[PDB]
Amino acid sequence: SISISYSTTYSGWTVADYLADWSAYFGDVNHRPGQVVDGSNTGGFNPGPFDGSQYALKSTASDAAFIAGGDLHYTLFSNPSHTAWGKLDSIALGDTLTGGASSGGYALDSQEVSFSNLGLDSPIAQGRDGTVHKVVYGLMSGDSSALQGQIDALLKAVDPSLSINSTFDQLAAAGVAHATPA
Repeated sequence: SISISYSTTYSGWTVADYLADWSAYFGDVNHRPGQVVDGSNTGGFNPGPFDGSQYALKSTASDAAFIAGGDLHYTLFSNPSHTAWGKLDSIALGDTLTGGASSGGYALDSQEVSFSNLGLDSPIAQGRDGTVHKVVYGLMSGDSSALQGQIDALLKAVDPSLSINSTFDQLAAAGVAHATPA
């Protein structure tokens, strides 16, 4: 089942309001054809360079950052080009990305919320139509809609009474979420 960890700071937030707010603060790194700049808006894979158990990206607007976890791949210039695919198990959100492939992987200095056991799996042949591509590219480009839609389905599969409009504390009461100290 989907497992959620959250800083007690967001106890009374709905998942939808947290993710819309987080995405607004993160913004859009503008990783688009003709706007990709080395050391500015690429993020990185661990172990990488183009695959791994983690993809991490820091905001160009703020200290906000996300880490995508599972078994992830980027096609780069190979057909179908510029596609992120594979297994997405987890999304961690907060501030101050640290680490890299030779430093033990990626972590957040200030992790606010993580979603685990997402059970998402997109094959390479689906290209940018894949759910994994839509979720992670959305976070990159300041649109958490695709992530919100997946979390909503996963919560309703636990109990039809739960949704993206549940507070973190309501999800703790239903045994889905666990508070961490701020």
